[PDB]
Amino acid sequence: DILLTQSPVILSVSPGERVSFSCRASQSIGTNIHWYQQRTNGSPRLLIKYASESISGIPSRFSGSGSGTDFTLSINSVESEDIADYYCQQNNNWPTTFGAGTKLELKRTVAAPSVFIFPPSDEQLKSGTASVVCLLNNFYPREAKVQWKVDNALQSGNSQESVTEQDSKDSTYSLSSTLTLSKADYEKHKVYACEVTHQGLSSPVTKSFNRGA
Amino acid sequence: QVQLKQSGPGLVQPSQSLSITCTVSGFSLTNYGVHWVRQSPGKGLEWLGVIWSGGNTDYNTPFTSRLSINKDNSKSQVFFKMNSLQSNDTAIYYCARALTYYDYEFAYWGQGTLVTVSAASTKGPSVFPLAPSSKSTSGGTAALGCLVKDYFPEPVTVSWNSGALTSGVHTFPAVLQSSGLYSLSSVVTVPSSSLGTQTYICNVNHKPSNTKVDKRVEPKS
Repeated sequence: DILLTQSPVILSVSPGERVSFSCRASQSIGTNIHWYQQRTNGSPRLLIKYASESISGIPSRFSGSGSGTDFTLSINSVESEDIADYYCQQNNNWPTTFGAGTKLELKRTVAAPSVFIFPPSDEQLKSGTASVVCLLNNFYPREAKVQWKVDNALQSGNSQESVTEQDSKDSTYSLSSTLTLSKADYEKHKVYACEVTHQGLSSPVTKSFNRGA
Repeated sequence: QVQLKQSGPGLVQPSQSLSITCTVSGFSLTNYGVHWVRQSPGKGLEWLGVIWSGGNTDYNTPFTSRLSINKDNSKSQVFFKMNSLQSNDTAIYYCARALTYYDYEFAYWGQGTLVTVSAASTKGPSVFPLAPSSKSTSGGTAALGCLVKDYFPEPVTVSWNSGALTSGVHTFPAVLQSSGLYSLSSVVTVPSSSLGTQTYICNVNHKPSNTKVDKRVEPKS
């Protein structure tokens, strides 16, 4: 197999800038390279074939160049719809092989999360477990921290979180954190609080509720 | 329009086999080969093999002894079958067609089939509401959602109001709980002024367990 090495692993770029993706082959492959875009939860989309040849329906701002072992995909004037993973493929040598992908991140102004806390539903409580959900919505940059406090005691070992991929429409991230307790333990305490830190916040934001109020 | 459409995701046990069907339209299987490619976090995209116009097959070296591709030209269907599966075969499997009958320039792709290889058993999710509150409504916008808890394997699909509500929806990546079951949440932000009259239903589909659940998400007095 020909190894294709894509760099860098992530490319963070400002709207309207020209961006270039690197694909390097372990041996010369002539111009036998193809490029794909893959948006979140979508299928690959052919952008460029044979290093530089255009594809029907792909914007002119996409172009490719290079030969031998050194290849580049370029986007002129990057925009939000370009947020995606980008892959190269060679087929000079059987079997055809693919690079491991470069992720495109689009920079935007700092946006603090909007924070929301959700008590467990009465229906779930019927079943013996209590999930408390904290939502951090539409923030940038991606780094954010959630601290759970129950009756003002910092919790550890009972929460899990998930972060979305960058939103192609507004360039933000969102994050969900779930605190899981037994119903019995949930009912032994009063104040449930999600405390959030983020670059866009000069002090932590806390969203809380009193059980049963 | 060229289209390729794949069968649904599912769970297979280690040492057993997977079968995927790719139904094509807009071209004849007698004139184009159909390729199979898989994608996993950690092995990237991997080409598996191809069935050509005339029925010849090529299988990539790792798979020559456990892969079989055949087809039904008359019904425009290609059948991918792989044997002796192990954990590292968990992946999204795609069918694809090239621009040219003989080439590998993959212009057309199926939507992918998530196959999970594990000894565990299938379990459908429980769906609970994430109700919008009053003390939580921020400048004419409210957040609400659904918690989709304790299912296996991936994936679940979530829509809102049967696809009529898409703006402001965030369906989060699933987390694997220590129990071995997945959980995820789906949220949407909507006008606070709408909460009284507009209904919000999350539609959760878990094909491996043939589970379909609709959950109405309501304010509380």
